[PDB]
Amino acid sequence: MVEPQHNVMQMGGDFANNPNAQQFIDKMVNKHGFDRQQLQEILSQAKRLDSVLRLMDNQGPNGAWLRYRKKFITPDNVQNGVVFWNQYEDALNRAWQVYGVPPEIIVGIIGVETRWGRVMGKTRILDALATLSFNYPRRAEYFSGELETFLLMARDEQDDPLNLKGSFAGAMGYGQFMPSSYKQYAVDFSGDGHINLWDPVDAIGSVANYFKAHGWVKGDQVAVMANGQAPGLPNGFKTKYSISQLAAAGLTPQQPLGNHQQASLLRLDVGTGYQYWYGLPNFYTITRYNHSTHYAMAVWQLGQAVALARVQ
Ligand SMILES: [Ca+2]
Repeated sequence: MVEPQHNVMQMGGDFANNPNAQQFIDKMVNKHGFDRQQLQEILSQAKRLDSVLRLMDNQGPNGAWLRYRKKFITPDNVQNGVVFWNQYEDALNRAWQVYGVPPEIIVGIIGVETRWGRVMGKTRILDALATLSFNYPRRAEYFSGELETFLLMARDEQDDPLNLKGSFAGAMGYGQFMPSSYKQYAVDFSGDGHINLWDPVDAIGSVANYFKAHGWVKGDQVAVMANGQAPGLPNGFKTKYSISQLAAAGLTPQQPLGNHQQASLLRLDVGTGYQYWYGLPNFYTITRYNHSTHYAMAVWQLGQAVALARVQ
């Protein structure tokens, strides 16, 4: 009946003779009460994906912004965004009330991430995380922490760890949450007692919670386009200047900046020239999801495009 298999100490598969896999198993048994044999059976089936390693290694004016933008803001995406918004309007309104994060932001995030569930990833999370944890020295510690959290998540939500699929980095569901984000920010917004990253209602609430946790200020402006050019100043979502310094550089805000006394200097390559913007705190909050000016600007404008298409 019961087979302890204490004598079965060596696993097969792609990670069969991997010291890192061995230490990881020891950590899981010692720290979380995992059964060594059960974990070896799971990891023996895990695959080392060289494509995952290659991708992790892989990461004017000529119209840069324009090319990036058109990958996301298209008639098909805006129309599908409208459908998702209307279909999950209650969840979106509830997220606005509970977290102060507006529907266009959540709709924009889920649209840029997975096109509202159409592209959620085809890689087994276990394969990606074991590959990155056991055969990638550069970020081995970070991904080992993710694999740990993933296996704990699977155990708790009662999922077979080998059934879940996602990105080459192990990101999951509608919002493409990493295991650590599931742990720190995912909420059971649907109220069934389970946190499911593949349930659009849960994902909606989880994205909203993530935003509020990262400082989203309800009702505050995201960014305001500037009149003028500021070629002498370094730009990017990480920059920071007082409104006074930006004015001295030849900029004026197209909309009143309220009480904001500083801002980041954003610059978009619109082909014919450069379009400068005053980046406000909420814009930076969007970059917390993906450290990129283009990313955050596309999330915001896609959400705006859907909001408008809904009014029609
Ligand atoms: Ca749920």
